[PDB]
Amino acid sequence: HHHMLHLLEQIRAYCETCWEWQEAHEPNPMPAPVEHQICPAVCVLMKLSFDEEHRHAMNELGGLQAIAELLQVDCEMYGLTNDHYSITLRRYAGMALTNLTFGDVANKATLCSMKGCMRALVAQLKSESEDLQQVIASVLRNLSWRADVNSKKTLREVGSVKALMECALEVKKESTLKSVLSALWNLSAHCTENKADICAVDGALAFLVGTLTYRSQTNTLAIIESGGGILRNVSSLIATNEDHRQILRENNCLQTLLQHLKSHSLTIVSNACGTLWNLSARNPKDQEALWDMGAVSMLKNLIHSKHKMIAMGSAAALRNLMANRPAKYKDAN
Amino acid sequence: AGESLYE
Repeated sequence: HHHMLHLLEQIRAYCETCWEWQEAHEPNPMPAPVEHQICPAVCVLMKLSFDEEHRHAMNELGGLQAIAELLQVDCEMYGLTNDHYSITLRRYAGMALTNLTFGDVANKATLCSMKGCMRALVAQLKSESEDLQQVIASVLRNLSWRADVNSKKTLREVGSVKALMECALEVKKESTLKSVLSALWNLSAHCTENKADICAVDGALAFLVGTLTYRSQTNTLAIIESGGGILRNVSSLIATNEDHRQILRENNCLQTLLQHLKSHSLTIVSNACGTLWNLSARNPKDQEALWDMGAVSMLKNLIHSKHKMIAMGSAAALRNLMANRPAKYKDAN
Repeated sequence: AGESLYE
């Protein structure tokens, strides 16, 4: 913990020189992190941060604040027209911020209060380094989990929703998509504005429907779970917009949500019930489509679930269908 | 989705 003390000192000193140089310009050469051996200092701290005891130690020294200050000043100074040394420093800083925000109420609140830093994080979602995108999305995921009211407000105001959703459309790797969709699933639960901002991004809804049938090479359900959780969270709005329901229908959303009802993942089943609850309301064509696919018996099979949202959503969707039995069914016509 | 350590 002397070692940690020393590395944090190096970081704070470097930040202080950067802030002097910035403040020289208000009413010496520009500091370069390579000239202060910053990348190895944050690398070490990043490695230490995986251990719970080392994290407690870091927190007594304000490690989160100092590493956030570093990230923020480097982004301000060099933006996205930076070099590899700088991309590297931001990655290892971002990993550390992920580890330090995990489960940590104070650390989340502090970081979300740093508005400059929050803006810097969101800007990195467009980094040439997709791995850096993954790292930044991991931070945002943590910050969006159990966010207090000020932190929710900040996450929204810095444009994290639209940025993440745009990000998702361009990523090539599963790991990046997992972190991006997890952050978006958390964000989608905060407020209706966030739900609207997802639905507004051109191509998002189709993309999200696409994730419901993702073929993970790593024998996991993480992508289906997060993509379906976003969808279930935005379905209340989708239900109001015929254009949006149409996008869903013509990417085979409905037959997929019915197949989800049989999952071993309670998360997948719950997400599907919640989305069906909303999409089964009002629209006779979607009601009839669902009747024709045997939704009624499928939903009846879940109404006794121990899982409160599964039981609630299945029964609600079922009442929607049962109240609107299509004319062709009424023994005919 | 929940929170987590860097992966």
